[PDB]
Amino acid sequence: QSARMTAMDNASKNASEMIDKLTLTFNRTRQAVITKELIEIISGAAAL
Amino acid sequence: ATLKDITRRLKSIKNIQKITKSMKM
Amino acid sequence: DLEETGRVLSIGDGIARVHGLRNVQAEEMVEFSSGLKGMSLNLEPDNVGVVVFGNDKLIKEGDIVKRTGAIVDVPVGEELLGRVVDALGNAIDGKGPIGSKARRRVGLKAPGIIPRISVREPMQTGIKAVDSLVPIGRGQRELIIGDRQTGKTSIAIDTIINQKRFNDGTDEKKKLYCIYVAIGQKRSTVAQLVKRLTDADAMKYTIVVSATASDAAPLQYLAPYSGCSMGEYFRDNGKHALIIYDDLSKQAVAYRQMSLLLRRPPGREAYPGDVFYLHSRLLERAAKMNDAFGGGSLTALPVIETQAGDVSAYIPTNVISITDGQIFLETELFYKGIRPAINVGLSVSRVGSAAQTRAMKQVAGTMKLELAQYREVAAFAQFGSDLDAATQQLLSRGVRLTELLKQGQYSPMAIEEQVAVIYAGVRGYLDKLEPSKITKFENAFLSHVISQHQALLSKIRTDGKISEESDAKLKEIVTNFLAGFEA
Amino acid sequence: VPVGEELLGRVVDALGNAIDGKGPIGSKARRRVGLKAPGIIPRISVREPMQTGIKAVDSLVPIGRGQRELIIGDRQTGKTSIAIDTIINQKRFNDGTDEKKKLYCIYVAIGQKRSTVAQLVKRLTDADAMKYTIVVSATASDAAPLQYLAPYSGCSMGEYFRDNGKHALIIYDDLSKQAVAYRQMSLLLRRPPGREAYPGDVFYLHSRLLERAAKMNDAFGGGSLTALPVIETQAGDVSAYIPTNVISITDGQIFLETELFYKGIRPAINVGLSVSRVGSAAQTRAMKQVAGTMKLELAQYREVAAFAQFGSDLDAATQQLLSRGVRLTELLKQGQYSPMAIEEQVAVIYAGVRGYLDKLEPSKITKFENAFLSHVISQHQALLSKIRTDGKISEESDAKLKEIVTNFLAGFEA
Amino acid sequence: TASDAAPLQYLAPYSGCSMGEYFRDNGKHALIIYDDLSKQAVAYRQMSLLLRRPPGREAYPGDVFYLHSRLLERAAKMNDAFGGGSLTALPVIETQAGDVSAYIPTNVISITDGQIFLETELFYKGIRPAINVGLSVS
Amino acid sequence: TTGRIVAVIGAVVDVQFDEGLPPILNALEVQGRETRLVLEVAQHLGESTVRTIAMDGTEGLVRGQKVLDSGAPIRIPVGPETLGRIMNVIGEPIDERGPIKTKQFAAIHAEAPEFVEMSVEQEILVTGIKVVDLLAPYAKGGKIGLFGGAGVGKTVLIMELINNVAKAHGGYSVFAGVGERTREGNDLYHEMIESGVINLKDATSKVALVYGQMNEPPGARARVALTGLTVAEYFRDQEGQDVLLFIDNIFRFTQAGSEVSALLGRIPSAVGYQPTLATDMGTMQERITTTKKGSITSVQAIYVPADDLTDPAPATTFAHLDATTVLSRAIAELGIYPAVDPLDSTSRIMDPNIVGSEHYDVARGVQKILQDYKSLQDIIAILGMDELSEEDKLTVSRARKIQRFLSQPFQVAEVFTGHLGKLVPLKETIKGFQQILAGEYDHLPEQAFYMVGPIEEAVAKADKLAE
Amino acid sequence: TTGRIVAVIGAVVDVQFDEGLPPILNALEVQGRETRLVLEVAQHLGESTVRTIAMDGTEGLVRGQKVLDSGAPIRIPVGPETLGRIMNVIGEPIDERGPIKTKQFAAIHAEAPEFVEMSVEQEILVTGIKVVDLLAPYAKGGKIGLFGGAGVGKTVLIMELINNVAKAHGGYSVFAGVGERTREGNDLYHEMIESGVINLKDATSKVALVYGQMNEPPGARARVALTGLTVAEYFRDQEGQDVLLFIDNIFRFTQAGSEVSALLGRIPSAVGYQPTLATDMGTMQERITTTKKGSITSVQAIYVPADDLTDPAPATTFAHLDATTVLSRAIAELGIYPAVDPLDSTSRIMDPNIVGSEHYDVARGVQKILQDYKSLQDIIAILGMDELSEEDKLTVSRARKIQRFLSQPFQVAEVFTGHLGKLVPLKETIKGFQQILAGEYDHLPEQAFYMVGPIEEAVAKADKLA
Repeated sequence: QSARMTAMDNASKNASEMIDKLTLTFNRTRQAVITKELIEIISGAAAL
Repeated sequence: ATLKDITRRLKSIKNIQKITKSMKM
Repeated sequence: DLEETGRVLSIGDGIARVHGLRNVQAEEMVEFSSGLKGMSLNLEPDNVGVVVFGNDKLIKEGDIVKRTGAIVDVPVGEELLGRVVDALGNAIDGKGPIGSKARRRVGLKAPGIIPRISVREPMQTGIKAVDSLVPIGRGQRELIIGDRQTGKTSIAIDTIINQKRFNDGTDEKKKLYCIYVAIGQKRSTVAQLVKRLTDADAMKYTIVVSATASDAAPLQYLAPYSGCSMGEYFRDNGKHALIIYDDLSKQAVAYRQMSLLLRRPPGREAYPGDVFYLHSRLLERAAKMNDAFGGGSLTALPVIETQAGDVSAYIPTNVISITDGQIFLETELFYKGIRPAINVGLSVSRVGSAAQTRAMKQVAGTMKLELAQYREVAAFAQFGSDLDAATQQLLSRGVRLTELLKQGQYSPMAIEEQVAVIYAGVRGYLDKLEPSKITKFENAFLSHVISQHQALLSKIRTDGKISEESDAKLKEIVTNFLAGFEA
Repeated sequence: VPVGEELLGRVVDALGNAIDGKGPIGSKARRRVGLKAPGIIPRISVREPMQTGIKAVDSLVPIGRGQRELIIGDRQTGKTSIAIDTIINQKRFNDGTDEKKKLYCIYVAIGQKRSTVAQLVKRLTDADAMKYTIVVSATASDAAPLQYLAPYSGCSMGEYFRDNGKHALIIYDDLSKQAVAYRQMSLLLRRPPGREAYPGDVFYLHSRLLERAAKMNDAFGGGSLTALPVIETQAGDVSAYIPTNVISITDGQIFLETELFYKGIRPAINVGLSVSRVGSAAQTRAMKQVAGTMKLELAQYREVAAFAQFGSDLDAATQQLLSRGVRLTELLKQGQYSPMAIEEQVAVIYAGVRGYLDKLEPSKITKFENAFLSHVISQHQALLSKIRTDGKISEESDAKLKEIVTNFLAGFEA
Repeated sequence: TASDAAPLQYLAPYSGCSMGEYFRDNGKHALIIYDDLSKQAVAYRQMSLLLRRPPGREAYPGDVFYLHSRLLERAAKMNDAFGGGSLTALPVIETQAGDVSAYIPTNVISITDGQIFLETELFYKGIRPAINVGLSVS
Repeated sequence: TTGRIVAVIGAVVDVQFDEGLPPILNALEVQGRETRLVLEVAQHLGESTVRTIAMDGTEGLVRGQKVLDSGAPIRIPVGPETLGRIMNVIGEPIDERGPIKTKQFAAIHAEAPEFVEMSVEQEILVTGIKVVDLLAPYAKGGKIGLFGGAGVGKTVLIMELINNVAKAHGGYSVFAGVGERTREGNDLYHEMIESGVINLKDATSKVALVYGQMNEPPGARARVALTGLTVAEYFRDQEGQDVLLFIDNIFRFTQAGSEVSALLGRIPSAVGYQPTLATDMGTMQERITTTKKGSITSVQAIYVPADDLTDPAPATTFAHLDATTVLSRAIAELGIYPAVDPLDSTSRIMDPNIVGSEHYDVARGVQKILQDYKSLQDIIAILGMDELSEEDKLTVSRARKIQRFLSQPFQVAEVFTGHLGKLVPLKETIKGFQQILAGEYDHLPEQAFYMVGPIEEAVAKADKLAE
Repeated sequence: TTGRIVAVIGAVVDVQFDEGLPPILNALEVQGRETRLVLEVAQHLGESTVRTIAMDGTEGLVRGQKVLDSGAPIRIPVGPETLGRIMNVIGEPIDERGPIKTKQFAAIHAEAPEFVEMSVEQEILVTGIKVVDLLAPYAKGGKIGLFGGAGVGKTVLIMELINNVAKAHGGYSVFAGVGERTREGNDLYHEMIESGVINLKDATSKVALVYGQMNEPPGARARVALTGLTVAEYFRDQEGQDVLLFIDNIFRFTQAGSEVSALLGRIPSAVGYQPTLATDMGTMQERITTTKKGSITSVQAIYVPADDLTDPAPATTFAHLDATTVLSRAIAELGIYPAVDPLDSTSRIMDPNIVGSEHYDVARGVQKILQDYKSLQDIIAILGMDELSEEDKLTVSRARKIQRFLSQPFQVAEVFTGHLGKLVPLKETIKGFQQILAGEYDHLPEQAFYMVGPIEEAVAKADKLA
């Protein structure tokens, strides 16, 4: 019971950390897709 | 790195964290 | 004459570039030889970029364009009821001309800040989840948002159907005329839609403005304004009106298409810098007036289609940011059996209880709370190898309350029927019942009280709340019915 | 451009000019680089196999003549190797008598590096394969328009054989660098960039080309053109726009993964994601007989192998499924430059598919296949020549085979 | 500052650098602090988008690395034959969410001769200066 | 009128007329060519110059070349003598069997049926495919869409439907190949013949064919669907018959347009698409429809670029359908064919009032459990399965078996599966699932449920596997 | 000067002048229109033509229409007679109480306080709110990020601050609704009225309201925060008070900026915002400070897009914030109000070198205890409240006393709570918490501290609670 407690403390703390990282990775990606998709539109439009 | 996949992973880790914090207590 | 008329310099992709027309005003309706109309959206130094309202096969270089001098206005008032009209108010149900006296202008400014008053009258949908946890009041603007096929239009339809309870009634301050705007939809869908409404005898109090898939961009663009005007005639005249925009996503696309073809600058997702302003000026025309102005109202149910649940994409962000709350639908929920797919945790009603009845509040309130509580623990269930009976309790209330929010389509309920059923689980009566049976219980339980007990419901209704008496009567009614039920 | 038999064994640039400084080409025929592919009426369903020499491919994603099969994967996952082994495997028939079984090859290098190509034509020479190969080279320093044209050029040289009742095989290595060339040429002409910066017609750029690989009916010579275009993915992402653009033109794909490669699975063919839209119609009956259901079996194996990466109280039907899956996976492994003969493939797959190896240790399997194949090739060429000849596995051959494997296997596990 | 036209924010670091250069050039020793090169970069990008130059990674113009290399190459240690003087630059760069891989941060790391990364975690936990001793370098 | 070519850039050709400017949509014929080259007028640039899209290769055209206005949009031979034949974008036989002697000719461009012409009858159309039938039933006269990225089963699925439905259908069928593989039109033609749906000797042909494959210039690809659809509208209106329309693949119509778009001088909309995508799709999709005159049962294959269902094209097409079959490479990858996604496929008739509550409760019953299992997947992945409630490890069981029972060996994919094709009747389907859901087979092994027709084959297969 | 309209494209009007071209930023009036149409100038396209952005619908304009250079940027009635009135972007009345009759007019586009006007020091501005003043002290002239929205007392907190600024600093406040929902403004109006901050009968209004409704074109929702700014600058540069500026919400300011930018055809930058995101913000934020004459303090409602704190809009904004006031629904649920979060809310000036060691230590004392208790919270519920030490049981007790002592009755909510509002002083605040930490009231009971002002009241409530 003391080892399951310890193991589950860690697991839970790793999870949260993973959560915090994926979230930040998500926003970086979200911003780059918009920027990326918009530059693509501008390039096409300017070439005309 | 797909907003879809990223979201899929967050989904399953938020539950893990929840079930895992419970098991600790 | 280059002052009152022009000549087409070039025509393509539905954009006409007219030379002349020196006197046209911005957004003025003009006419091409062939008879086609067009609206002047770009008044440039050397030309007028005209938005053609139809097939540009009928326009050639040199065609003569003349001004109408008139700005876009549409038919309005009570004769449109039970009719199917295009974005210009023309009848498309082939039932004969609309006998319209008054004509209103499609784009007008929303009623200012002074002419209104707090949204206070309930706008009932007949959907328990909505009516108890995401209350809509008259004058409110509540968005229905979700991915493709999640149940969005069904919410609106059940809502429209539901108003017959008051439209067949005598109290004229409870009647709500309905307006359904279909933008970018295929004609078979609307045809199917109007059928379902006819079959429920809701067309009598409904107007259908339809700008479908094959109608030129500009008509799809306008549709929502021209439908808005129609609903304003009611609002202004001490009458109440409900309007459904299905969808604002397709109209945004229509607008983007003209913007880019007129070559205006494109921003994120290729949307023009004024796309936010296109919806805000539309969704603000919905409001609750003051008695000084007639006390009339205009409630709006705008639909936005998200993608892969990206509520932060551009258009979903604007409209969420403009409206008073959102009903969020989800596929996962839908396929898990929760229909309607309302995600109760993320849905909202800025207006809130200011729009719930005392009867509902009497129940809505504790339900809202045990649910929020379940939501905290829910995830544990499936691995709850040994949870204390404290939380094990909330899981049970959790799944039963959830089963009570379920609902079939085309069968909106009377506020009194909803509280009677909600009372049942909220009070704990279905706690020992099997989750698998709540759907069956309610159905039959409600069949029973709608049959045998129309005097208690009439009380609840009238007294507007659950008296200590009716409370006791319900206790017995459910404790004897339940006994019956598990025999 | 120049076209015809004179080019065989020669290295030409994107216009036909020799670059092996071995003299002028003695060309008598010419052909427009850009000709529409033969229509509906002039062709006949792909039915003759195009043997690669690679079990994994010839058994799971069969290639027939007139077929277009794509080799796709990240840098260094082995895409070119598939193509070389294929060119080399053709000596078998080319050194033979039958002219219908012969296959002339064309290898188009695009955007590649001259020393790599030089390395490439060396190996082909050392394998005595140049004799039937033409190499159109449009490398890294060649002008964008040469790199762009190169594929159409090489195609036209292949149609010469296709339109004359002969058989040709063309490798477009790779169609990724060509797209870049096209993109460059195109932007410099001021044509508005489109999705991902490429011309709005990059699909068209490749469809037009690959539609030309085809099987003509006897009314048109019965000749054919088979294409093996290569495309480079990034971060093994096959859903990518270009990757799918090309996957939606060819008659299947061979997807190579670096994960599998590092793991020891070479070729790194990803069973599940690779396909052949020709199916068994491009397979000999011997092969169809042994590998008829193997593909979906291995797909279903990869799944459960994942579903029990935790031995979840697993029954027998799935323990058997995992036991076959692993053994079969080892047999599909293969080294380089040693294309096997069809009957050789049938012998070894046979052993696995029939369960005779379900009790051998996975680690043993590779060694066993070298031992076993040795035995049958040396001693039993009568069974190999019959399976090969009849082209099928008769009831007695199937009985002579059961006998050999089971007994050799036993002596083998002494 | 925050209210001066972008061109002035853009210019500012070059001017200060020239002032530090007088000392470097005369056997003297100066210290220049560019706070921050992050905001100078956005000022220059505003200029570049307004001039219509192709926006690239993070909408930054293709020459933002040079905006910085030219500037920071001027910090330097002369030898005796040139005065022995020197210019030391401590440029500041602001990362978002501790992301040191972003375009601008990386640019600048590929120019200077080490970094001093301060961590938010450290800062709250009470370690200040919030220096990250493993990541930082000289 | 006679115009001259002034500029050639790919599939786009600009023409200058001296007198009389051909209206937009008009077809012009280029003079001086071994083969017929039609140019569709796209725009009036002004200065009596029109911008047009070529219906074929532009090689060898010359500045100054002559061009005659045909005076009308592309018009094709329409009528019963189109059946058993193979046509072009421009209506020319391409089967080498001589002229198509029709009484009439129709212009491929036309307005879509009015709102008062719509019909609302809704009859389930049984196909024999477990998944479709169970969960996303097709409807007679309805609009059906098969969505899928490259190589996931769109065409094979269209192939088995032609077999299980087109073949018994008493009425015509029109199969329009839009921008797909030439090899494929040759496979189908010869299959139609070998099975008598196409008769080369008599007038018993029950299928007309129209083709504008991937080896064509954007222009042809932007119009074949129109030609195809036009042939079909004739049998709907002028004969009043029950038509079956197969289009593979309608995405190609939209990709065609995006390919010339820039040469038409337009600022790109998002994802590279042209700004008129939706309207371009609308005026077309709105003709592919059942009316009071006749009935069309359209089965359209819909390509999904980069596998992204949100891509402006696939995304814009959902609204035009009454039933949708979404295929997924993630399912296919597991060897589950047809690779339909059970939680992303829908039908407008999945209504208790239309298919019945037994049909409906099973379907939804199957979907809940697959959803329930989807959610657990990522979690037992890491945390394993021990901690799960026997209640929850039974749904993992049943789900995995259903997942399989949903696969089926198609009769058009024996070359693929090495299994004889099975066609299951609607009641055999409903029942089979009803029992799995009921716990009536928790003893048989999953594998017994993979690649089989009716539930009895799963029971038999268990024994065969029993050893 | 009289120009003509040469082009009208949406909300962008081009005007050509024959003699005399208006400088950039000037306001032009369109001639012959039912209502006032102000066109702000944005560029000099060359050839005597200016490119402007309309401040209202251009519907109906005609090429050739006449335009009169007002020879100056948008100017508005400034001063006392604005207090309690509701005003437009171009300083017009939208409350229908007749003309805003002031003596001075103030152009909205103004530069900011030269360096030599800057104050050189950091001073806390006291509001009288125990949480705010104890853990996240506002700063004079600083900018505060107010997080949290509905249900959590946002509008009552905005209204108590107003009142408390009038009370303790004799300073007035302005309210700029940038992109306000017409429904919500009218509701804000009557709510201030009912609580008095606005008085329609007398001249005791302590707020002037400036509105930029959501229907207004980009340019209008773009400038209204400047207009509100103009007004506030008066009560500082003309009457040297300590004004309060409320911009609701700071995100719609930025968005309005992008719309305007896009309309002027400029290439967007990262994430689609304007190339000038940082300058558009800086030219406004910087006018908010403490000059030698007085100071403007701004409470800015922040909306974070995509919950992404590194999104360019939000990220830029924090560059200027000196503190955040996080309203929390969770706290509210404890009944605790103001529902400010004592651990999530922050302030730049919480430095002993600025608030002084005492203040700094108490604050850091309150938070740790609140943190520790947070830890135990998990234990208590599961393993039950008792392995708890003579020590662990004290941290809880006090923490729970503290949590309550941090709540408080607002004078704004007297018409409703039937209770008397409290404006606790900074001194009283630090002492209060000092002692609880100290252990001086450990004997007192929890509920003695719920909804009271100064600790003295915690004592007396205990008495009445026997």
